[PDB]
Amino acid sequence: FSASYSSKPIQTNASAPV
Amino acid sequence: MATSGFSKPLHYPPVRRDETVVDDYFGVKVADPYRWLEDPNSEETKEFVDNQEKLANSVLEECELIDKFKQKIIDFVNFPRCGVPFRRANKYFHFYNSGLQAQNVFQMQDDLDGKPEVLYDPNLREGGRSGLSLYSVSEDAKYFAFGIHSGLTEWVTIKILKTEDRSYLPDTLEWVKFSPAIWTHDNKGFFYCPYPPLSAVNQEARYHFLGTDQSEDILLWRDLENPAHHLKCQITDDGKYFLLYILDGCDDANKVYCLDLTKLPNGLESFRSAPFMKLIDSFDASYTAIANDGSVFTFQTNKDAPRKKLVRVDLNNPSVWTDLVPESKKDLLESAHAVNENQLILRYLSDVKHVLEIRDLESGALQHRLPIDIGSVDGITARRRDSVVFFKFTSILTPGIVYQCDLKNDPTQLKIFRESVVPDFDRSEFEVKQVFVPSKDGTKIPIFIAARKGISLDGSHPCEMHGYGGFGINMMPTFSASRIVFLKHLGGVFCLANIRGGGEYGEEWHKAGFRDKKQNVFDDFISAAEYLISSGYTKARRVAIEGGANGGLLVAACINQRPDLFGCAEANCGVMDMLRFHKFTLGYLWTGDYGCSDKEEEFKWLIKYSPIHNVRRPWEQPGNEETQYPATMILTADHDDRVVPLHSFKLLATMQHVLCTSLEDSPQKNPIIARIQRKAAHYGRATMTQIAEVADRYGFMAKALEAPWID
Repeated sequence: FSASYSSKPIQTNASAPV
Repeated sequence: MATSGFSKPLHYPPVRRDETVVDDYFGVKVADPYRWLEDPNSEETKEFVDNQEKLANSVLEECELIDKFKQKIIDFVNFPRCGVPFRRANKYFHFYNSGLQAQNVFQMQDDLDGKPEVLYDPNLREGGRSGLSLYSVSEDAKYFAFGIHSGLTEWVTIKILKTEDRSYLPDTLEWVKFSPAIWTHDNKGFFYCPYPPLSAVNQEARYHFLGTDQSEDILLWRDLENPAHHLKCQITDDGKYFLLYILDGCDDANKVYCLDLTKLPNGLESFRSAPFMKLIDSFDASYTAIANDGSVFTFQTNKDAPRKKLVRVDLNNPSVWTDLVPESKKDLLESAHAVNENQLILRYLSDVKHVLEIRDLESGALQHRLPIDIGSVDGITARRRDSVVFFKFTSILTPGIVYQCDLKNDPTQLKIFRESVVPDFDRSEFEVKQVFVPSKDGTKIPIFIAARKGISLDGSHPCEMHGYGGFGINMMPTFSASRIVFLKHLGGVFCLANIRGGGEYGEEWHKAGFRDKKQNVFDDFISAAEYLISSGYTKARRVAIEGGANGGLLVAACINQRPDLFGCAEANCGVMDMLRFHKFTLGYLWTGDYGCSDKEEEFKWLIKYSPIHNVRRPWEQPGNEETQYPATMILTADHDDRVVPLHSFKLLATMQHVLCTSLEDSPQKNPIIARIQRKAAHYGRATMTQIAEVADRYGFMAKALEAPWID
């Protein structure tokens, strides 16, 4: 499995739902 | 009960204007006095960052709730989190965090309730600055391929460990960004998609044999005539076909090339571009392979189907495509997964709520329908051979459930496999509802509203609204610990607005908020704020808006257009120069959604909302003499390679100039600052680093909205 939405201008396997 | 707001006088630092930089765009002259900020290495740009950091620190020092927010966020996120497990051979794998680890740890088990063994712990490398983005386990479960960052660039190095003893293989694969590692069923190696050695152009598809140097990897595909085409790949569950997807830009459209691995005389060594069957050789539509039975493939597609559908085609008769599951007239088919040998799990989005359907793979017939509560289902990773499907559910008030659905033995039951619990939080005191509000053109905009149960709709509550609005991205009401602090300890109302440009109602929803219609996105967001005010949740000046990247653009355009509606604005790594975004790093991939200023028709759309070109003093408009910009925080990492920080810096300089430093006694009293994270990239910040950012953000918002702490 590898990173989704990779081309798009978007932020956010995050360590924590801060 | 209002508190005191910002009152200390602000010392805005001097920022030089280059008055000679003027560009002509089709007869329109556009000045760019902060052009020099586009060079991150100059002493002047470094000084600008130092000066803005100093200003931001002085303002944040007056936000006395930052420490309270920080400790409460820490307390609310301090709970163990188990990711969705996936199976290889007879081993299970998942991510785990005991609650406050910098990054998630990758674990392996012999059974679902057996002792977990740590396979890779990112916390041991560079204090857990970065976590894992690429993780891939071989079919026999003997090898684990994973991506590590070296420094602050987006470039990843792939390493491989043996799961038996955690020993590293010597193999190292460089010049990877977002490539998967797709294993062949012989366990001899994997496909991956690197870039050539020294920009990210001319991406290749390669095969790496275990035990060899990268220089020996087999070339399968490249296209020097189309350097900007990028690649994704996949192997079928039977191991027989390698699928290469070719994409152009950000559009949801791709080619599909199919390579039959069983027909190769001496396996992949036979190629020491390969002869692909070019099933789809245009960019007309999206296609994702779901299953195959020999040469008969099942695809998800948006071809003549803005809400998507499942279709079937035989590679031996590739002109004849047949609907398996027709396009719904109302609901988006978000994803589909073949499971339990002969079934499909379909994830539909129905008015921004998930619905899972179990269907027969051969006939497409509906067997069971499972509506999901407000929130999000994701991470369905089960493969065709697996009889048990796992997935994750999260919501504004639900931190995380891993559900299990055993399709063989109990297919209608979602069983709780793991359940996260927020410490010292009573879910039953709060509620989340969905309402539909009119935009300017009448269009129904769904919003989610979260608040304490039984609040009076008297306009007194601080309100935070979040949106994105672009790129077909679906904004789901997922769990955030900081949001719970806002609801509980600031008496907040939280709103998530599903504006156009997203994908929530399919491709027509996306297209109604892109290119010439990008302004619809901002109108939708504004309309949602107007609803929250008219209905009595809040008032203008007690509304905070927040968004990141394309959502940072959303925030900046809305405060330019309607500064009177907002009390606080927080734009994280926003795209702020819409005339020049295409010139930096991967910004050129976004011209599909935005257009490009090199074409006159598109320049004309862009100039009307480009944030750095639309900063105007609101108090100079008649009847608006009491209006100022909201207190504004522009957040960015100093080395964001996705959205270069020059965007943020140029907006900050422009706002400070137009509103504050170009006048001797400005009506603009609300602070305009940047929070610049030092030594940070775009990708996933460590737990405590992220908490520090979010605490700063909420402390600033509390002070800007004059909202007291409760507790």
